Formats: sequence, C-alpha cells, structure tokens
Amino acid sequence: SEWTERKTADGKTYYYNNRTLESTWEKP
Repeated sequence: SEWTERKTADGKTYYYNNRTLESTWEKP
C-alpha cells in the first residue's frame, strides 16, 4: 500500500497520500 486510491462522492478517485501528507490527483 503506497498510494490511497479512494472514491470520493464527487465521483472522483482521489489519490490521497498520508505517507508524506500530500494530495495527488494525477497518477505518477
């Protein structure tokens, strides 16, 4: 488990990063 791919009710799969505390919306 490296990146959190979770679906927010907005209909978006947001990649939230709690490892370094960063919000990523574009997959590296």
